[PDB]
Amino acid sequence: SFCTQLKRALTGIAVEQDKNTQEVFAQVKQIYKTPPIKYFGGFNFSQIL
Amino acid sequence: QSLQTYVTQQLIRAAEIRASANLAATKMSECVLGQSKRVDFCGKGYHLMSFPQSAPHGVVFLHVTYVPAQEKNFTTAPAICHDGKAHFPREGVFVSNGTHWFVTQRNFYEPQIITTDNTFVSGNCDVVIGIVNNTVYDPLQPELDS
Amino acid sequence: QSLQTYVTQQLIRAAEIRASANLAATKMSECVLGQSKRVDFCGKGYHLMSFPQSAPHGVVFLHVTYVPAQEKNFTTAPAICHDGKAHFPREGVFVSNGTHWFVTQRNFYEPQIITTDNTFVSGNCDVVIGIVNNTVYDPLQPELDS
Amino acid sequence: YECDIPIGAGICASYQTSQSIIAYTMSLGAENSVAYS
Amino acid sequence: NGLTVLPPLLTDEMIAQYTSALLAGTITSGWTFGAGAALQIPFAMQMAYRFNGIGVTQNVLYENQKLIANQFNSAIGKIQDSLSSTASALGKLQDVV
Ligand SMILES: *[C@@H]1O[C@H](CO)[C@@H](O[C@@H]2O[C@H](CO)[C@@H](O)[C@H](O)[C@H]2NC(C)=O)[C@H](O)[C@H]1NC(C)=O
Ligand SMILES: *[C@@H]1O[C@H](CO)[C@@H](O[C@@H]2O[C@H](CO)[C@@H](O)[C@H](O)[C@H]2NC(C)=O)[C@H](O)[C@H]1NC(C)=O
Ligand SMILES: *[C@@H]1O[C@H](CO)[C@@H](O[C@@H]2O[C@H](CO)[C@@H](O)[C@H](O)[C@H]2NC(C)=O)[C@H](O)[C@H]1NC(C)=O
Ligand SMILES: *[C@@H]1O[C@H](CO)[C@@H](O[C@@H]2O[C@H](CO)[C@@H](O)[C@H](O)[C@H]2NC(C)=O)[C@H](O)[C@H]1NC(C)=O
Ligand SMILES: *[C@@H]1O[C@H](CO)[C@@H](O[C@@H]2O[C@H](CO)[C@@H](O)[C@H](O)[C@H]2NC(C)=O)[C@H](O)[C@H]1NC(C)=O
Ligand SMILES: *[C@@H]1O[C@H](CO)[C@@H](O)[C@H](O)[C@H]1NC(C)=O
Ligand SMILES: *[C@@H]1O[C@H](CO)[C@@H](O)[C@H](O)[C@H]1NC(C)=O
Repeated sequence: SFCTQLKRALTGIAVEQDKNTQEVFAQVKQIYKTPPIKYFGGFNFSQIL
Repeated sequence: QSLQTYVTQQLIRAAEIRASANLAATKMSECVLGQSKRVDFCGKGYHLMSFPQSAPHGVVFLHVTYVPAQEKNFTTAPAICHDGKAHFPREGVFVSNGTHWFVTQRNFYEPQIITTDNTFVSGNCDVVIGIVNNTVYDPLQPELDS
Repeated sequence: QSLQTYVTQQLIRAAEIRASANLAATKMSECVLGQSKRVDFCGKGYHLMSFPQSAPHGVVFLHVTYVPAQEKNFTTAPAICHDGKAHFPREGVFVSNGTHWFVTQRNFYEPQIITTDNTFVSGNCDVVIGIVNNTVYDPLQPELDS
Repeated sequence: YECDIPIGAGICASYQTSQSIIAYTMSLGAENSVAYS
Repeated sequence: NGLTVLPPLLTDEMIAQYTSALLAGTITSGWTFGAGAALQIPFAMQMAYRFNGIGVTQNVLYENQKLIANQFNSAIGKIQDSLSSTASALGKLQDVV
């Protein structure tokens, strides 16, 4: 069962990659969004929004 | 054997990538969702905030930090004697420009008159090494006199 | 070859488990033996304390945290003019319920009258953007008058 | 809905109401605009 | 020869939505959205909170607000130029690939 355990290891790696992305980015409960007005006290976030 | 070599290399590299991803998750939690007191964790300087940006197979943090810019020399003193009492700053440092003494913040030169609000007394003036003689203004005195 | 495969897998998994154990030791040191300012390190919310419990091949942390519950809208202002002087809060935020102004904590609505103890002055009222006009109570005035 | 069985490229599957297997685009969460001024 | 690549579960648009949500929460609510419900606060006052958090009194922020905004905007513009000029910037991700 060399092939089966190689396949198992690769599947585990793939699932781990998905988990890594989920842990890094899905830290926010709700998808917030800024109001249509874009005056944040003089700071200009247009290049990152 | 070639397949086993490939899989072993992939496992080791995946462990490395998982360590990097855990670090990125920690930076997202601390730098982005809050302000971090840890030095050089969220960029060089005093951390103010951070902004995340996605990238192929990774993340990019824009760390906004505060860096002191233009420093000036001053003559400092650990404490100050007024009436045989040693006065220490509540939040700041005693500085002198050559003739007069002020109490300022420790990160931005904003000199102020040394009063009893800025300072607290502790003991006499025979223990502190490097203490200096200066007058500590009392805000209540003119009000009482008036 | 089968034995070598088993040993290599065990070494990689042991490295992963050691990383997890180091994380658990750090959480024991910081969450349990102290109070942590790191965000989301000792649970979601403002960390208060943590309690350890053993488990087969692992540990379980009960993180006690503080979560704000019922938020209310208020009209805020960066500073306040009384006599041509801008007043900033020592520890809190200026809020208004529509007619009157108070200074409160930043995490729990406990409004208080704006006095010279809650605030400090800095400069005139021509620099701050969004400053408002309100009276700053002076505690010493009635005592002097009496 | 929330992802139940990950299929990939943002597509997940679940067993829901008779009952059958349904495929959908996973939901990141409820949108919430903050009343900023 | 049997070697294939599986697509990631989260598409790039979903990652962009996640980063956008984090950014909007940070901008409009400070750090309050990471603890409980997002509590709105004017951005200047949030930056004054940060200045208090690094040991600088908030009147420094309020009296230098335009200068600080200009410095932040210039730094963002320089980040833009650095990314748009130097092709060999994202070394680590390309190394992984
Ligand atoms: C925020 O920055 C962007 C880009 O740095 C500004 O957009 C520029 O605006 C000027 C004048 O309107 C145009 O000539 C440029 O072509 C714009 N560039 C881009 C990339 O759009 C934007 O105006 C800034 N925000 C504010 C409020 O000034
Ligand atoms: C140190 O600082 C003090 C306070 O600012 C200076 O005293 C003032 O100096 C100005 C001249 O720039 C005079 O117009 C004021 O009348 C002075 N005030 C008092 C209370 O004396 C002092 O000159 C500074 N010393 C040096 C060497 O720069
Ligand atoms: C600060 O002032 C005090 C008193 O104004 C000085 O103490 C005097 O020191 C001289 C010389 O040692 C003695 O002869 C006096 O008897 C002391 N007077 C008192 C009331 O203690 C002190 O020396 C001054 N500090 C400095 C650095 O000059
Ligand atoms: C805002 O808060 C102030 C202070 O609590 C309120 O003023 C008081 O209102 C009560 C009525 O609930 C009166 O009995 C008091 O006499 C008021 N005190 C003063 C000093 O005026 C004010 O009504 C509140 N405004 C709103 C719109 O709720
Ligand atoms: C806060 O109060 C001050 C003074 O009570 C106001 O300043 C006056 O503004 C008017 C209109 O611009 C001028 O005609 C007066 O000469 C000003 N007086 C002084 C003493 O400066 C100020 O406008 C008030 N703020 C707001 C927002 O109404
Ligand atoms: C303080 O004085 C020393 C004396 O040599 C000088 O070398 C130094 O540059 C001064 N500091 C500043 C900030 O000018
Ligand atoms: C504050 O007012 C806005 C105005 O639309 C409202 O949407 C929001 O729910 C209010 N906040 C609270 C806590 O009620």
